[PDB]
Amino acid sequence: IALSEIVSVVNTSDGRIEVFGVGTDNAVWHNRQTAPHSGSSWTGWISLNGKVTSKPVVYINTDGRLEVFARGTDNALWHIWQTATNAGWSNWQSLGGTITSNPAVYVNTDGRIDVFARGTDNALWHISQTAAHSGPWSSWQSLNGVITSNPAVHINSDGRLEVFARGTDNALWHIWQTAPDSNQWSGWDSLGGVITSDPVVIGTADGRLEVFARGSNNALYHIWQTVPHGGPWSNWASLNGVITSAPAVVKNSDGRLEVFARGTNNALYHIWQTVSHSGPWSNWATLNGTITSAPTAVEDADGRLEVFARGTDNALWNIWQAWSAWVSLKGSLIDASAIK
Amino acid sequence: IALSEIVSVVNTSDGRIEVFGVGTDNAVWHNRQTAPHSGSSWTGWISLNGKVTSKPVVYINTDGRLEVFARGTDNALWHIWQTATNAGWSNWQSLGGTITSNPAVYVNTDGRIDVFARGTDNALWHISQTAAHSGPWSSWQSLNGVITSNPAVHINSDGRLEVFARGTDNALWHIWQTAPDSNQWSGWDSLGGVITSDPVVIGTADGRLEVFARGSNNALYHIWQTVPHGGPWSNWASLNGVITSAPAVVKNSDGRLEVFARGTNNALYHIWQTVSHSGPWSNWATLNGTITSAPTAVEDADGRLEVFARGTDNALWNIWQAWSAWVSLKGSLIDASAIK
Ligand SMILES: C[C@@H]1O[C@H](O)[C@H](O)[C@H](O)[C@H]1O
Ligand SMILES: C[C@@H]1O[C@H](O)[C@H](O)[C@H](O)[C@H]1O
Ligand code: NA
Ligand code: NA
Ligand code: NA
Ligand code: NA
Ligand code: NA
Ligand code: NA
Ligand code: NA
Ligand code: NA
Ligand code: NA
Ligand code: NA
Ligand code: NA
Ligand code: NA
Repeated sequence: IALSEIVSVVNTSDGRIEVFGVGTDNAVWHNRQTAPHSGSSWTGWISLNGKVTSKPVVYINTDGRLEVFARGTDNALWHIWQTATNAGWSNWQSLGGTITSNPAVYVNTDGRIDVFARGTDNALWHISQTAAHSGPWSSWQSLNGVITSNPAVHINSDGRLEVFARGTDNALWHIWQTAPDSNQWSGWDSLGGVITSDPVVIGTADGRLEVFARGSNNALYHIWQTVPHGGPWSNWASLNGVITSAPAVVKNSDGRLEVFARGTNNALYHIWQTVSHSGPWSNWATLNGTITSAPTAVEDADGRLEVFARGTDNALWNIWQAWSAWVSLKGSLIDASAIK
Repeated sequence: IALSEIVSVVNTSDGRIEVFGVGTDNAVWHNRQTAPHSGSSWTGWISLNGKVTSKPVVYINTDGRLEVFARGTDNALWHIWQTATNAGWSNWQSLGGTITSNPAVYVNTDGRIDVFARGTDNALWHISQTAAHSGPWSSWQSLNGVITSNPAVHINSDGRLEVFARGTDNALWHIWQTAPDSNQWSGWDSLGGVITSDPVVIGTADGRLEVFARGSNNALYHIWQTVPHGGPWSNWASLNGVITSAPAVVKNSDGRLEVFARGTNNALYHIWQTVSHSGPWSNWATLNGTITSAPTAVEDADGRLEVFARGTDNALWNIWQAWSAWVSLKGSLIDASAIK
């Protein structure tokens, strides 16, 4: 499994980017822009405490309250949430279970968060809010299968959640809601290939799921729905390059997809759709630096891509689509990924 | 009340703009881009039938299904919906009541559509889905007050719905959910001023509501929350000009607000934030043409603003942020606004 993303990042409901990572104390720490603009100063690192043994995953509730999901030292799923939009935090609370992957988090069309994680049986399990942005949570429920990567989840343009994960054959597999807001899940389906990273999945400007992963030759590959929220899927297509981290995907303000990954020389590289969301892909270009994690990309309140990656000093570094000079957010981050 | 918008417009879940207007037969007709790109050809006008006596208002359910709300010849609220995302339509169904305004439509954080309309008592009434993107609908319920414009609704950055309407003193009044997804509504509050148009309301890139309306001198005015999802509100500020239609507001792909209105010479004019979502406003610039409605603006799948307005031939005309030459979508539209 290619070197993981080290932070979970979100553009908050007041347009300030907030980043969540794991400190050398295995606590979750966060850092937020002081202002909703490219090149803003930062609050600096503030601890949410806890003791995590996964990548922490933040998600924005449909009422704007941030909620962080992470595996605990007891291998249960834990969460912590803002008690008001962009204000103070709850205490950590256990959602129980015994999980063996990073959590994958998405919200249903009814505002109920759904959390996916590998179980001790290596099956895909999930648990969900029983009310919009609210407990109590459901029972843990199995979607079966046997998976060998962290899962990734995205909503279809018709409101059906869809989960992607590597199988025991190293192929990309996926499973989906057959109706929004439901525990009517499909059978597992193979999209084939051989992937050597977690998959990442995004929704296109024309309402199709598209999945990115590293292949056996360490090139970036992608595959997509050929119709909105539906099969058949394309063949795998190479975006070439040689990448030494998981790829991170993000949509530009104009709908153009862009992918970030570490190269052989440990520099940050990127590749993007040109002209429009239906235009031809660029060639790889370097953004220099020396990074010791996969990059994480998010669009800021100015419509500019922002990229975060750990540096050789274990600080989190930032670069944005001006591109800007590399800037340090300081801190000391560890890779707590549950699957490496 | 300044000349109304003549169409309801939405960027659908597969990135194609769809427009809804009223034909000379008082039926609702729609027209959709063939492709998710600026300057796309159009399907041409297709009837949803019905007999409406308001502006029709389309809203996208959280599962991607379009739903149109309009007053019927019996003065009840009627609706019609897609049975699948971007596919076929239901039959018209009555939601009952007796309404005296255009409907104002928004979705709660739990995916339940809320529809607001003036009653025969000139109070603000509302009715809502009792389940995410689903009937059955609630009882009609009064929020009291006495209003003299069509209502406008927007969600706060903390998930609380907020409704704006002109009062008997010609001031801008507003009322809000004190909690998301609830019938706990606040008291009416006056934002003062004297408005001679329906208000339009939008959410800023930094999570604040901002309201635009024509003033007694026919200048464009605006007022805003000074903090995310909260008071106090700013003073009214003039954006000047002399406008002969309701203003239409839209957010650029980069968060910059932009307003469209008809000028004294019946040309389309616009004014925009420069530099960023926190930058200084431009001066008014003409986009020429001769329009016989207020304009309606929406962002397309290429991140470009698209504007629609009725022409002197009663066709719907289109111009986009290339700016492009004016292009006719043909058809023959009427202003069915319930308040003129
Ligand atoms: C604006 C343009 O956008 C591309 O997607 C890429 O990030 C380029 O480096 C940038 O200059
Ligand atoms: C790109 C730029 O955006 C502005 O908001 C305005 O629409 C201008 O006319 C356009 O040229
Ligand atoms: Na990262
Ligand atoms: Na937020
Ligand atoms: Na920055
Ligand atoms: Na939620
Ligand atoms: Na759903
Ligand atoms: Na920002
Ligand atoms: Na219009
Ligand atoms: Na749609
Ligand atoms: Na167009
Ligand atoms: Na809905
Ligand atoms: Na709500
Ligand atoms: Na479009």
